[PDB]
Parts: sequence; structure tokens; C-alpha cells
Amino acid sequence: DCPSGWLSYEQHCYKGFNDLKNWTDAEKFCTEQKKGSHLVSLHSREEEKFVVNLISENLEYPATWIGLGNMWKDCRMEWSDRGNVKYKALAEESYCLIMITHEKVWKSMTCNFIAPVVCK
Amino acid sequence: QFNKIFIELVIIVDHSMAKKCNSTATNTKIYEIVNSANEIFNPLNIHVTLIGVEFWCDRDLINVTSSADETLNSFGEWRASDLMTRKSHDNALLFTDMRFDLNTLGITFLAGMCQAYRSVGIVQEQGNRNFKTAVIMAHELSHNLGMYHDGKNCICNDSSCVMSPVLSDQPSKLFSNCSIHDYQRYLTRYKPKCIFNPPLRKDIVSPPVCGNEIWEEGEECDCGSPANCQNPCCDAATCKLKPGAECGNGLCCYQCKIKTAGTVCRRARDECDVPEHCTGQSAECPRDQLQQNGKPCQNNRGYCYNGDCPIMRNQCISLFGSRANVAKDSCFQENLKGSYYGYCRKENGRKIPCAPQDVKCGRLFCLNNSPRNKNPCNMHYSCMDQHKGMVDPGTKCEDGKVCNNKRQCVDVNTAY
Amino acid sequence: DCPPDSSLYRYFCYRVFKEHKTWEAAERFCMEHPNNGHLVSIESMEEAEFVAKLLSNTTTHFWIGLMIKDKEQECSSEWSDGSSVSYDKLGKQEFRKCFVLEKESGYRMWFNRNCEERYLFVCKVPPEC
Ligand SMILES: *[C@@H]1O[C@H](CO)[C@@H](O[C@@H]2O[C@H](CO)[C@@H](O[C@@H]3O[C@H](CO[C@@H]4O[C@H](CO)[C@@H](O)[C@H](O)[C@@H]4O)[C@@H](O)[C@H](O)[C@@H]3O)[C@H](O)[C@H]2NC(C)=O)[C@H](O)[C@H]1NC(C)=O
Ligand SMILES: *[C@@H]1O[C@H](CO)[C@@H](O[C@@H]2O[C@H](CO)[C@@H](O)[C@H](O)[C@H]2NC(C)=O)[C@H](O)[C@H]1NC(C)=O
Ligand SMILES: CNC(=O)[C@H](Cc1c[nH]c2ccccc12)NC(=O)[C@@H](CC(=O)NO)CC(C)C
Ligand SMILES: *[C@@H]1O[C@H](CO)[C@@H](O)[C@H](O)[C@H]1NC(C)=O
Ligand SMILES: *[C@@H]1O[C@H](CO)[C@@H](O)[C@H](O)[C@H]1NC(C)=O
Ligand SMILES: [Ca+2]
Ligand SMILES: [Ca+2]
Ligand SMILES: [Ca+2]
Ligand SMILES: [Ca+2]
Ligand SMILES: [Ca+2]
Ligand SMILES: [Zn+2]
Repeated sequence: DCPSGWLSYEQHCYKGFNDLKNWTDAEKFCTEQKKGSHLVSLHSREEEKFVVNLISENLEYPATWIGLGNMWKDCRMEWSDRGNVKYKALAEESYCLIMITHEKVWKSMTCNFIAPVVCK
Repeated sequence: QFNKIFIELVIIVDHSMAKKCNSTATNTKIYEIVNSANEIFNPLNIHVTLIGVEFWCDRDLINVTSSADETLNSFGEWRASDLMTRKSHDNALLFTDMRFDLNTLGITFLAGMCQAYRSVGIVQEQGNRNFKTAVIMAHELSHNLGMYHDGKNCICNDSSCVMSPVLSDQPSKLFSNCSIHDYQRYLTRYKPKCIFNPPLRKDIVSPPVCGNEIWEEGEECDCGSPANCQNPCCDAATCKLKPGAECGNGLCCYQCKIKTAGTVCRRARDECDVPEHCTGQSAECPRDQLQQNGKPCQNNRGYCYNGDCPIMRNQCISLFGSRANVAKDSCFQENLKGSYYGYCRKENGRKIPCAPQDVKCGRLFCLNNSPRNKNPCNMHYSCMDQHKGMVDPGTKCEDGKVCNNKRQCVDVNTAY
Repeated sequence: DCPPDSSLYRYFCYRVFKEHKTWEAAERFCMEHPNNGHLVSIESMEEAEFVAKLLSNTTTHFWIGLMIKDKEQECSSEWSDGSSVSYDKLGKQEFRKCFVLEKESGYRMWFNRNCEERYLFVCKVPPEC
């Protein structure tokens, strides 16, 4: 059982928003919304298809940020010449994940992008 | 003149020449080439004593390609990993039929005599033109003793000395003005220790020859040719002892009489050497033996190795001068890349990176503190001389550990 | 030194090609005729400056030789809530696991790009001897 506005599924609470904003703002946002809230997480196509319809019914835009940001910035690396990677110079730009309603798949997009949020 | 020098040589006959694996004929050709070589080296007091000969009848233990540079490199790494481990010797030559590119007849490393990976040389056998082959062998061994090619004004009586960059159809048997000087310079600089005492007569495999200034089995003595012999107790011709003399040559011979037993015939050169005393039964000093490999040396700054005490700092000085020293570990990490200069072992010319535990055995990096610099990781590399620059095998890579002859930082107790 | 067609920096030579290739292709091309070659590695701020000056000295984006390990798409990242990444449906073509240098950034910033995209590159080869 979830509060007003929020829909329930399995054991969590969901809530779509049209307030378009970048990944970080979308995250900090979800937290301020409710203690323990973060961008939606998806551990199965089942939960996914649920969040999909939640969007289609409540939200205008056919997509939302999900919950993964700065995707390939803190990985284990190495140069092709087998040399070690001590020195780093990773640009501030970075990729985050978004889910498109229709094709219901995941796309990578610069976290700069402005999209609708779907807390949980 | 020069001090008597002896090169304990081992010759390798590759599959090419090993086709008709049948020895006999080959050895005869070899013995004559060698003897001829000594006849060339006489005026320099250099004596090459053949203490071994191997045949590669089965296969070629290393790929003998058309590239003389490639083959030598491969041969050098083999001579260090295989041969040296099995048989003890100073230098090693590989005799082949192989028609190398660029018309080359022989190749070796500069001032490499005594060095594990670089005391090697390649020689293309000129069929049965034995003497023309001897010149090549001489031309190389000399390059290995710091001798360069004859330039603008280097003279000899034949107008075509041994060190000419081009082998004439009737090569001289004389060394040049420049060569003599280059050699003298080699000795006062590299100070080779592995070429001072000859091998026991017992171990020389070449058929005895009187007058070759090489006391061999069957010879009563040998002060060389009657021409340049100053031995009051040896027959310059018949290699026989004069009237009242027990010996002619040997560390255990004095005033022409066999030294008494218990008398030291060969002291210990360094801390990595063990003295030898006369048996009293022969004028020939017993086989030279060095300290037990592994034994600490230089106040635990290293561990003995076939007579020497290799230490990274010194090898850095050899390469970059008195102002040089070993670089900070950080540099040796370049040896993991398996770069063109940063690697350890090589397989078929292919450079293999070092396991994180053997980085102190690949390319040596020095901190040459000489102005104009900007690189704290100096290293030596030449595609024609890649082994020089690598950490000398025997070196101490860590407390209780040393590099073996296979670019590995193994445990001293297990390396010996 | 190396006067084949590149610049020299501490024992290595940097050649710059104008052929558009994929990361995979570039690396593969860096280690063929220009033997031992590889895509530029940048191990220090000094070398970083060097490669930049080189690219600036040029008359698009360039392939850095940096690559990712571990067979995990997300690497070590997890959902913002804390849960591990159970379900994963990010199409492969959505990955941006390679890195390039770009003029806008002064050739001193590493940006993620699809390893399949075709950009310019710079090999770090050995010197002539
Ligand atoms: C997602 O969007 C957010 C906001 O839209 C981006 O965050 C913003 O990032 C910039 C830096 O690129 C911050 O600017 C700095 O501001 C400080 C002054 O402090 C701030 O001042 C503003 C008003 O001036 C206040 O509203 C803030 O609360 C705070 O006090 C200044 O000293 C710096 O020189 C610099 O200009 C900006 O403050 C920040 N906005 C906030 C408050 O979130 C974010 O970059 C972007 N991220 C992604 C995923 O691209
Ligand atoms: C070997 O001897 C030759 C000649 O005996 C030396 O060469 C001479 O070099 C001087 C340099 O000033 C010339 O002017 C002479 O003409 C050269 N001699 C001739 C006529 O050939 C040579 O220097 C000697 N080798 C060395 C360097 O020891
Ligand atoms: C016929 N083969 C050879 O003797 C060639 C000849 C050669 C070299 N440069 C040339 C340019 C024009 C024509 C021929 C040659 N030279 C060699 O093999 C010499 C190689 C060398 O420098 N060894 O240290 C070692 C040798 C002197 C014993
Ligand atoms: C070179 O010789 C080695 C044996 O020492 C062999 O394994 C290798 O295959 C040879 N090279 C080639 C490519 O045939
Ligand atoms: C590269 O830069 C150097 C000076 O930094 C300059 O001399 C050279 O001409 C430049 N390359 C070319 C060919 O423009
Ligand atoms: Ca003599
Ligand atoms: Ca010896
Ligand atoms: Ca003799
Ligand atoms: Ca001794
Ligand atoms: Ca967790
Ligand atoms: Zn030569």
C-alpha cells in the first residue's frame, strides 16, 4: 500500500513526474520527494513493463531516467600497450541510462540531457 | 706487446652444416679453421682454445633466418639459457651455410667477450676455403674484443687487414694500425676476467699443435714458434723439454722446475673466487674454481655469479657513466608492456612482458644524473644490440633473489 | 630519433593518421607495419601535453588507446538506490566504453564514445634504428 499519487507493485512505490531535468537533479529530486526514494530500479522485465505503463498513463514524454549514471568512468582500465593506468584525465561529461516507453529498451545519454523522472 | 689471452671456445654447427651429420670431415675443417685463426691472432697474443663442439643434427635449436641480426640475437639468448647452463665456456660461435641478406658472412656483438648473452658470434662457412673462413672468425672475435673496422688511415702490409669492412678474395692475415689500438683500449676499459687462464690440456678438444703457444695434451711444453720463443727450458721446435727442466709452462713451474705441493698457483682474484694450490705432481695448476654461486658479495650488495658480483648501479655506470645510478622502481614497470625495449624473455623474436615478479630482470633503467636530461628512466636499446641494456643475469633483484639466465627474478637458493 | 613521419617524446614516436577507423581497427592498424605500435597511451601530464601540442600542430576526434576490462557492462556501478544490477537490458550498441581526445577540450580530456564509431587516431610507435 502506497501514499496518494504513488502506485504499488511487488513491494515498492512508484510515482511519475513531468518535471524534465538532468540525471543528477532527477535523483536528488526523488530523494527530497520521500525518505528512501531514488530513480526507479528495474530487476525484471515484469517490473519494467509496469513502470512502462505507469509512464504511458501519467507522463507525457515516452521515456525517463532510470537509475544508472556515470556508466563508464570508474571501471578497471588499462592501455592497449599493456601499460598500467596511473594517470587519468576523464572529461567531466558522462553517460546515464534512460528507458524509452515504446520500444521499451535502454539507451545511453549524456547526463546533461533533460528528461522526465520516475521515482521509487 | 699484449698479455697472453685465452678464449675457451665452443662451436655450434647448425642443421645446414649438420645435413651430412657425419662428423669427422667437418671437425677436420673446423680444426683447421681454428688453427688458422690462432695464426692470425698470434701478433696479439690471443689464443682461441676449442674446448667443445656441438652438432644440431636433429633440428635447429633456434630459427636461423636470412637476417644476420635476428639470428645472432636468437643465438645469444640460447647460448645463455641453454649452452651456458650445460657447458662452461668463454665465447660461442655458430657455423652455418645460411646465405644471410646483404651479403654478410659473419656477425657478432661489440665488446661482448665474457658476457652471457653477448659473447657469441655467427660465421658462414666458406665451403673448403678454410683460411678465408678463419679470417671471418677472427674478424668477429675481434669485434667481440672491442675492435672496430679499418677506416681512412689504418695500415698493414697487405692493404687489406682483418678488420676491413669488406672481406677481400685474398684476405690479409694481419691486423691494422687502428685495430691494435682499439684492442688495447678494450682491455683497459672492459677488463675481461674470463680470458686470462687457459683451459686444462685435458679439456681442449682440438688436435694438439706444437708451437701454437697452447700447452696441449701430448706436448711436453710449448713456447710457440722458434721465432718468438724465450723459454730457456723448452725446444721451440719439437715442443720438448730442454736439458734439465721438469716443465716449460704452467702456473706450477718456476725456474723451470715443478713447484712443490701445497704452494698456491692461483690466488683468489675477488671475494667470488677460490684459490688453487699445486698438487706437486704437475706444472699445470688445477682447474680454476670460483666461489659458490649465491654467496653474498660487496657487503650483501649482490651475490656471486660465475666469478663476478653483478650490481645494478655498476651496470648503470657502464652504460651511462660515472654520474649514473639505478632508477626508481616506478621505471621498471615499463617492463610489463612487452614494449620494444620493455620486456623479459623473447620467443621467436617475439618480446614477452615480465610477470610483475620479474620486472627487475628485464630492461635496466638508470637515473643518469647528467644535465640536459628530462627523463628519470634512462635505458639502453639498439635493435642491433638488444641484450645490452637488459639486466645482467646474476644480478640481485631483491633480498634473497637474483635474475637467472632466463630473465626471471628467481630465488637464489633455487637459481643455483 | 625517428624521422619517418612523427614526433619524438622520450623513447617513443607519435604518428598521426587521418584515416577514419573504429577503435578495434585503429589499434589493429597501429601494430602492423609500424611494428609493436599501439594506440597512444598517456601515462603522465607531461606526455598529455605533448600529444595535445602534436594534435594542435595538425593542419575531428582522435582515438586514445585506453580500454575497459572486466566482463561487466556496468562494471562496478549499481542502481542509485543501492541494489545490485540484477536485470540488464542495455543494448550493446548503447555502450560507450572507448575514449577519444577532442579539439574543443584542447585534446586533454578523455570522452566516452561507442567503440564502433569511426574516428581519427594516433599510434605510439618505436623509433627507427
Ligand atoms: C544538472 O543541473 C544542475 C542544475 O541545473 C547543475 O548544477 C549546477 O552546476 C553549476 C556548475 O556547473 C553550479 O554553478 C556554480 O554555482 C556556484 C554558486 O553556488 C550556487 O549558486 C546558485 C545561484 O548562483 C544557487 O542556486 C546554488 O544553490 C548554489 O548556491 C558558483 O560559485 C560557481 O562558480 C558555479 O557557477 C550551480 O550552482 C549548480 N546548480 C545547482 C544549485 O544545482 C549540474 O551541473 C547538472 N549536472 C549534469 C548531470 O549535467
Ligand atoms: C696508422 O698509421 C697511419 C700512417 O702511418 C696514420 O695516418 C696518418 O695520419 C696523419 C694525420 O695527421 C696523416 O697526416 C698521415 O698522412 C697518415 N699517414 C699516412 C700517410 O697514411 C694513422 O693515424 C695511424 N693510426 C692510428 C690513428 O693510430
Ligand atoms: C661477401 N661478404 C662479405 O664479406 C661482406 C661484404 C661487403 C660488405 N659491404 C659491402 C659493400 C659492397 C660489396 C661487398 C660488401 N662483408 C661482411 O660480411 C662483413 C660484415 C661485418 O661487418 N662483420 O663484422 C664481415 C667480413 C669483412 C668478414
Ligand atoms: C621459429 O623457431 C621456433 C622453434 O625454436 C618455432 O617454434 C617457431 O614456429 C619458428 N617460427 C615460425 C613462425 O615457424
Ligand atoms: C610542429 O610544431 C613544431 C614546433 O612546435 C614546428 O616546428 C613544426 O613545423 C610543426 N609541424 C608542422 C610540420 O607544421
Ligand atoms: Ca706470443
Ligand atoms: Ca676462460
Ligand atoms: Ca700446443
Ligand atoms: Ca680460483
Ligand atoms: Ca549495494
Ligand atoms: Zn665487421
